[PDB]
Amino acid sequence: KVIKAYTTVGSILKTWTHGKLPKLFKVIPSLRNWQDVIYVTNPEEWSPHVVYEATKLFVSNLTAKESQKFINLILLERFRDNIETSEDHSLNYHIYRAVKKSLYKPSAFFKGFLFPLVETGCNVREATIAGSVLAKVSVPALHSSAALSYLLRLPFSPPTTVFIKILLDKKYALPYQTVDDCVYYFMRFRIGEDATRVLPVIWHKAFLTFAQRYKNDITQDQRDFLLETVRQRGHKDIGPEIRRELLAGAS
Amino acid sequence: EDALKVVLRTALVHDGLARGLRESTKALTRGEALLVVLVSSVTEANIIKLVEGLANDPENKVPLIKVADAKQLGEWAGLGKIDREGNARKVVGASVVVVKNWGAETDELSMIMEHFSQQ
Amino acid sequence: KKTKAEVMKEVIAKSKFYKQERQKAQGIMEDQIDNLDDNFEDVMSELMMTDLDKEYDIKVKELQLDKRAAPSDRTKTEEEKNAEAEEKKRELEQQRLDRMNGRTHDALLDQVKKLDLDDHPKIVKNIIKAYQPKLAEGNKEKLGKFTAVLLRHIIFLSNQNYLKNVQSFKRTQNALISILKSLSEKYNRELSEECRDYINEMQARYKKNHFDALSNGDLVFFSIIGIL
RNA sequence: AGGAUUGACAUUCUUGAUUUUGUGGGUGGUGGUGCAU
Repeated sequence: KVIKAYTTVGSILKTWTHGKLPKLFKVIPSLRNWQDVIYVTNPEEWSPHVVYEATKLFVSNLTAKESQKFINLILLERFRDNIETSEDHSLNYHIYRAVKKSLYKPSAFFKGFLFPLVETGCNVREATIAGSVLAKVSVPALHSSAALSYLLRLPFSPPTTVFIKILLDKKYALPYQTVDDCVYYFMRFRIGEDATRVLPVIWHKAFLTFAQRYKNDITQDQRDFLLETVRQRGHKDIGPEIRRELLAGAS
Repeated sequence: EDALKVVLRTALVHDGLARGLRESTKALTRGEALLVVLVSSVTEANIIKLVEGLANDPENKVPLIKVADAKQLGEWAGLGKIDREGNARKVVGASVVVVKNWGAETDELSMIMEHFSQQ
Repeated sequence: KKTKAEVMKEVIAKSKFYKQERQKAQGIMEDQIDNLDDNFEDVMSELMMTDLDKEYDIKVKELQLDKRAAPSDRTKTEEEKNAEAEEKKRELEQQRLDRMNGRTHDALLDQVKKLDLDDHPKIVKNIIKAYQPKLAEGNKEKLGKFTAVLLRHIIFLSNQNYLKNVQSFKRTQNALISILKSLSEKYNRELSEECRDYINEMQARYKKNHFDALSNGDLVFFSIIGIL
């Protein structure tokens, strides 16, 4: 039996304004019953300031097991509940900065919050919101290459594709697993889903902002099948720019 | 060197890398340290009293025929960004690697078994 | 009535917020001191003592195993690149009209490249520049120093002897002034001090001697500062 | 790791490459207005 001031913790931290933090709740990384007693807090009661400080301390105490302990049962769900209460689809600024401070540690972020966002109830609006808060702040380069590999292996959905679109306008320096990833993306989008799914201007801007300058380690057969991408999926945005990138392409 | 590469791949499955002096002595006083690759004669006999003392204590603890080179260990291993993948970065990182949780994958790891079979 | 109603509503509501803030702070001190060092009584009762993850770690291992790069930051069209060049052209024109209205320590460069006659200086100095700026994590005074001594080197070379290879000296000093201008288009604040110091000393040179303290390297000093 | 950065029990400890500094450079999307809602 815990000392039973967690009810008092929720009582203040529902109507917090500004000031300080509880010290048991601060040293709770180094007390072994932290999740078993945060169930006793039963924290459906919540505030922006305490969300900020709580995810600060949880990324401070974030590994794989702690990610599955807290963030995969209630935290992304509280993100989801607040964007289902925000009637303009207007997420709040403190909750934004809580997600930016969540994106600090890349150690368990994948299975932490990147997997179950596409799992249940995913719209393209919240997909672009999550992609843009990825585009604001720091991202791990090689872990994001790994992310691009498994998210392109993951099945086709416009939320996954707009995550790849924003993370491709992140403007990396392309490695070899990624260029093989994009060419077997082209082996994915062939005739295939070309009779089962339609890809308008959004996917056209995907390979258009790809083929802006993402061309550097590309074989002449790969130049051929990007020209065949253009030949089949001709939109109006194919002629001078993709011809120009074919002319200025390299080995 | 292929055994070092496949045990590096095993540590890249596990990824709980506590490659430090205080975490190493905590794993020394607890029952977790089983494969530590640590260079012996570098800095005025810094660690070789207690790690070799608890090595000669009756546990196996030594799958070591020769300690890997400290200049290239951690930067042929996994540490950092892309970090000069084709530019051959051999700068000193941690240079001490521990393999955790019984250190054994499936049947293609008989070479580490015959490594810590003998002394 | 509107003004007093708004002021009374805002004052009573700020007083409500002040009561909530002060009550929250007092309760925060009470709960913190009541469960901080007192939950070491309940820290004696009870204690609590990878498929897609490994696929992600395998892909991150392959990314750490081999990587490459992308060219330079953008891709630009012909007419858009011409528009940017035209903006730079008109910028330089109007700024010029508004202006018109209103490894090298003076011997280390020669002691380094003092083996061959004419061609080794160009390639070795371009390699010195591209070897300083590549791994230059702080090398700015080194940059300024070799710009200074390449100035001094063309000074004490352009009037030693050109009665040897005139065509080879012609192409190597055309190369030296062209590489000089293309790099010192960006670095004036180390170059100009040494130009002013050469002015400052050659004035004393002409003060001392009637004519025989004027080199003919002074002429190419005038021409390369006039082209810079 | 022969020590970067994260949790500080105020000076001394429970993290671990997300670093770090330079050398560069992209603007910053939590937007409305005409369409079949």
